[PDB]
Amino acid sequence: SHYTDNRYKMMECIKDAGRPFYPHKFKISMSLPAYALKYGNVENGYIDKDTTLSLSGRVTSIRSSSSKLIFYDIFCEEQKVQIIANIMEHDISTGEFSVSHSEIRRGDVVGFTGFPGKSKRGELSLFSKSVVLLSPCYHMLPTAISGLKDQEVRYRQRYLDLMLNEESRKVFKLRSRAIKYIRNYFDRLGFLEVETPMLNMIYGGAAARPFITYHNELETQLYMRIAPELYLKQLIVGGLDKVYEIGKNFRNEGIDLTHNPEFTAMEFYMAYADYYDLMDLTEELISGLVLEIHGSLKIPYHPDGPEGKCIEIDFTTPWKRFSFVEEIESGLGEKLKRPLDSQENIDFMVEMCEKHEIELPHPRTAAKLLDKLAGHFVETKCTNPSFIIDHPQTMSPLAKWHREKPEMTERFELFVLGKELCNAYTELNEPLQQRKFFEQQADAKASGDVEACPIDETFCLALEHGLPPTGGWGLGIDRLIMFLADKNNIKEVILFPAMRN
Amino acid sequence: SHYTDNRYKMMECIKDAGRPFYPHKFKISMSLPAYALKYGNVENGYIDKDTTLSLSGRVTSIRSSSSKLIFYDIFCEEQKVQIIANIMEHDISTGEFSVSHSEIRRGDVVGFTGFPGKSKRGELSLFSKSVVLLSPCYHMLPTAIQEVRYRQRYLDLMLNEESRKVFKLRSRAIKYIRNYFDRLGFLEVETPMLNMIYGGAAARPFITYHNELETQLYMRIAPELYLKQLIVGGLDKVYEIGKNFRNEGIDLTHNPEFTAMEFYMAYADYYDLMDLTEELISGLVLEIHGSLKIPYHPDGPEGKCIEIDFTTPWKRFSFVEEIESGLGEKLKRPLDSQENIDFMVEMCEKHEIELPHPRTAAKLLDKLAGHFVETKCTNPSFIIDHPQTMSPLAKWHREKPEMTERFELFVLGKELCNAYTELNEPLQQRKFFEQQADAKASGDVEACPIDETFCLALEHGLPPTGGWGLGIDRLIMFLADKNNIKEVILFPAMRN
Ligand SMILES: O=C(NCC1(O)CCC(F)(F)CC1)c1cc(=O)c2cc(F)ccc2o1
Ligand SMILES: O=C(NCC1(O)CCC(F)(F)CC1)c1cc(=O)c2cc(F)ccc2o1
Ligand SMILES: N[C@@H](CCCC[NH3+])C(=O)O
Ligand SMILES: N[C@@H](CCCC[NH3+])C(=O)O
Repeated sequence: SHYTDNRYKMMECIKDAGRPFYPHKFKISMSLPAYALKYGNVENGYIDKDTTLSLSGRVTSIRSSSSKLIFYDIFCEEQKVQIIANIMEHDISTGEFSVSHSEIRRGDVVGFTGFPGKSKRGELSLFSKSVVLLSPCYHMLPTAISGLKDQEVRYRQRYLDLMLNEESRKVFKLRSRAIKYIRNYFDRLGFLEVETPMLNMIYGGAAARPFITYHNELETQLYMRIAPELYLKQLIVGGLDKVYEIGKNFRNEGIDLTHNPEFTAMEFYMAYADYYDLMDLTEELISGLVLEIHGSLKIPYHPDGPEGKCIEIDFTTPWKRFSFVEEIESGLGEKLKRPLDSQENIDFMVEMCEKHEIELPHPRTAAKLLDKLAGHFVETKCTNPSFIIDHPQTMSPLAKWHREKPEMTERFELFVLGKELCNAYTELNEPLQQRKFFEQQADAKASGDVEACPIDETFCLALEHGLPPTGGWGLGIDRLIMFLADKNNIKEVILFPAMRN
Repeated sequence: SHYTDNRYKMMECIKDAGRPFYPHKFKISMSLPAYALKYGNVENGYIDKDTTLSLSGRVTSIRSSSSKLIFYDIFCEEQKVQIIANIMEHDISTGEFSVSHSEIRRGDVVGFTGFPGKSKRGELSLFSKSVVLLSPCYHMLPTAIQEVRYRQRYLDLMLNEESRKVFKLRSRAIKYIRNYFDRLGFLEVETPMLNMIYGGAAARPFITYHNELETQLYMRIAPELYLKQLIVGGLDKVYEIGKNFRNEGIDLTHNPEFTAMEFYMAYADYYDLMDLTEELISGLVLEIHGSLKIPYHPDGPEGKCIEIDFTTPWKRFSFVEEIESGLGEKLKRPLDSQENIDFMVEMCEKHEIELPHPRTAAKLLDKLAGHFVETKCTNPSFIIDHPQTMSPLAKWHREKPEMTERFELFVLGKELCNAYTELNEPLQQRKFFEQQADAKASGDVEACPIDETFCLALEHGLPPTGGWGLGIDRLIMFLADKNNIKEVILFPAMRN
């Protein structure tokens, strides 16, 4: 790339020649979309010589047809406009025609002034009098993502993706639309949006390993939040009744097609709801959003590339329920031992994992073993949206005991195409039990479970002030957008995803 | 505490007796606000014995008037409702009347079922048949209620309507702000809070580590360098509202995480951004207050009240000229010369201004502005045209040598906004980044390392662009009339 070097030299040339060098302000008359709305339907060959307008965008094409005529395409805000620059119309106060145009390259951000209309062949055009180089491009660009060095370039240099690929631009617009729809749903129910800390003295609220940091003046270690749950529940103690939060969680684990170290989640807590109420809301909210985007409840998905097969995901309600333990037992052809957290059941579940070639967790806690078994036997049955329900207490330290089922909790997870989208429960509000499950979590952490959380006394003290019967819920926004926008890699739906070295 | 131990014992006794112990679901008939709207203007003494309703809230008052009659107030969703519990209405299949009510204490979350109406004295009431303890309070509550309010925010919310108001106002303000930019065609985005290289402001970062990637990371101090990459990418009008993390001081206007809004607008300059700032903020003030002139208590609610006037046009102060007016003498040129650095140290010594460390031209300029210029900004006031040497991402001023197209907005001497015509020329940008890396190497912990990924993005052509940041928490402080940032953040950082 002599190209980059030579462009730096061209620019120092222009600068030293007293020619326009990175002008501070270019005043457009209207956006390119506005220009196409206003003039896109004029007759072929129409020109309005009584109207002078200024436009700007990035140059996608330059073709000099003759010594007297240059055609540009400029692109901005999803619209292309042709610029026809005829030597006879050039404003010599800006420089000589050939000098002015010799400064421009494909990729440059440029301004033009001229008369509006359409060429004889029917192309929406600006018949220019002047051209201004606003911000040059110092690299030779490809014309499509196909011409990049790797397809990793799309994620390491997202601005290239965005310049070249309409599909990538549509994803981020759909993401905003979906989030707006969600905020509207809850705002109409009378919820209050809140923000709770992302720096925590004690991390909690999920099965996740945290990022650790330190505040120098406070002389204290802090964790990045894994989830907002413990703070949100304190707002229900506080009487706020209906709260939600949409923001980042930080989880220090692996990166793959469905995991980024920071990701966006929504949580809500609703006083007087139970998990049955929450299943119903989940179904209403998500089917409404699918409808809003797709116009029916049966939507396409390409689980391999858009070069692979298309399947259909059916969101018609109500959705299938699978009971966690029973579905495991059906996959095994035999019962788990009771109690589920006894050493007898631990041993059995290790034996089952070996028998079914399921990779063992570390450490081999009852909860982690159950999770591996569910992963293999239950989550794999979840093609259409399906609730896995009634998780064991031993894996659910903040979920309230099941009103009917010994050793289980009033919990669900939503899975779509084998991927977890939501997690929700009737909230545990009984402090003695809450403390005991926190102690069991602390014991698991001490034994090497990097996903187990420490005891949070601040939270136990809050429960002692009385948490009303409450239902809470979380949704992974990024994974939702993967299904709505038909993407199979979370890197498609996050602007600047985490990338290896 | 005996009260807490005893309450645990009571709850075990209840459990062992087979009486209601943390019921899973209580189905209300309607909310307390709906109940008050439906029945609140009935005739005194009215009762409808044909309608049975279930209501719930937190008990704020218990008055056992007689052996036969107990009065409660419950509170839920900002509405109080009286419950009148008469032994002659009690459903004995829930327990004997004295047993059922003996389980209840001030602070408990409870449900009642009964008949709707109004007492003779004209109190909106439920005439109850039953009571269900849903979630007991194990602590004796104060009747009304700073350290506890921030460490146990649920107590503040439970007892103090003024705290609930602040958080509702916060949400309303941020909705207003979203609406403003959405109507202009902006796209809301999210950029990384975990950064290989921190940048986009002058701040000490938080440091962390990603174990699988085996890499140290920084928490973002600002989203700016990623957001500008989106303008290179063609997204034209982007905003982000989210947390920044700065490993610095904690005081009345600083919390280690805070909410900032940034936006980037292709084709704008800083003049456009001042006009937008005026329009946005004066319009929000008017929406909330009904006037452009609003109260503020700078020393808290025990002190004096002043008036902040948001009427436009807002005052502009030029950075260097206002320092020079304060000094009664000119700074030396160039502003980043050792001569000027040494002169600014003399001026700090003379005017009793605490010296920065290290004694860089930028830090000394900042100290002088803080003393002479920020202190003149009562009403919203733009400090404009900051020197380049303190503004490494701001584009050179089109007229004024050594300066940039930058502003800060100050209100009551506190920074609310920072904005500029963006530097889009990569040779100068690299030079200024080198100067920052040199500053860091000499001891400036607020200087950022060079980010080659950003320099490469600038080489692809950043359109002329204007960018801007607003401190949301400090805005709420003004709009809500609080002089401590801990009042506008639900769970502010507290000393250990
Ligand atoms: O969306 C995700 N999961 C679904 C939830 O568990 C998310 C939280 C909840 F919203 F509260 C309930 C549903 C998800 C996305 C990630 O990129 C990710 C990265 C990790 F390092 C660890 C877990 C991750 O999980
Ligand atoms: O609102 C604040 N400052 C105003 C701004 O600089 C904020 C960023 C901007 F919005 F982009 C432009 C305006 C503010 C609030 C804090 O709690 C805080 C804490 C610290 F540790 C360090 C700086 C802090 O700054
Ligand atoms: N904190 C949960 C989501 C809410 C669960 C119900 N309280 C998670 O991160 O999975
Ligand atoms: N990143 C700046 C605000 C935006 C300035 C204009 N690009 C700050 O943290 O102060």
